[PDB]
Amino acid sequence: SVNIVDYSDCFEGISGGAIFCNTKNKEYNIYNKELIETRRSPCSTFKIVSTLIGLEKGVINSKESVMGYDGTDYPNKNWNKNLSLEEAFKESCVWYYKKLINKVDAKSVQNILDDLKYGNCDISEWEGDLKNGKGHLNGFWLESSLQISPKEQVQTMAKIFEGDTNFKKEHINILRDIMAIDVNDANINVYGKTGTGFDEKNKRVDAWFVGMLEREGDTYYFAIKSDDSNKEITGPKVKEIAINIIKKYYSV
Ligand SMILES: *C(=O)[C@@H](NC(=O)/C(=N/OC)c1csc(N)n1)[C@@H]1N=C(C(=O)O)C(=C)CS1
Repeated sequence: SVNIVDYSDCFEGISGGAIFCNTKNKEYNIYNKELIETRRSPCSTFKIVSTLIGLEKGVINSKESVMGYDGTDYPNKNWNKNLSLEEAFKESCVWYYKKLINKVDAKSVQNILDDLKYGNCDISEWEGDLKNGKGHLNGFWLESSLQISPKEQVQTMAKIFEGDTNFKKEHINILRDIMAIDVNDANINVYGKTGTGFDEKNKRVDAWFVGMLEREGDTYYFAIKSDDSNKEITGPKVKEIAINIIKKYYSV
């Protein structure tokens, strides 16, 4: 049952949409359908999938795993160290995940995205959007060739976390561990990942919060996405919108 809902009150005037889906039943809750079906760059929400890829290929092994920091200077102080998978994920550290993915052959990534039905599965622009001048701080998942809709994000999440892929449960559980977020509410478990990008073509943000909600035996897989024209609208902002929706509409 697809129910069209209105979560405009939690968006505080920001343009976007949301999709929550419970697979135990078939409750699909959709705010702004056109947007929910529209493919965009996943941005850093792809770090959910790239983490599983690195674990599956044995590039990394646990939430402590390191990628061999070489001392390069970065403006974010937390990038300037041999950080663990948990920290790189939570800091959304780009050099860590770029080095990780560049240890995997492209055909393995193609096959994994295909299996996950990950949007357009287009990794043709492997090095990413080089015209932004950022060089090696780029990749196919950052405002580049790969694109996925909020609906497909939710479907991918459900496939992964319901056990419907060949990824090892041990690796799934590492992801659950590092995806958990503190929502000041112990009656629900919230997991997710932000993403932030700007579509220079359309002059709109791609701001994401994608994840899952556990609330008394029921699990909801969700994706919240803004396409606002205001450049101040980021992943973290959209995560706050997501948390407001969860507290207002997915409590009990
Ligand atoms: C993933 O989406 C990352 N975003 C970027 O690569 C950006 N790089 O440019 C500085 C970016 C930041 S603002 C903008 N228009 N582009 C990392 N993920 C976000 C996130 O998690 O939402 C961050 C919090 C840090 S950057």
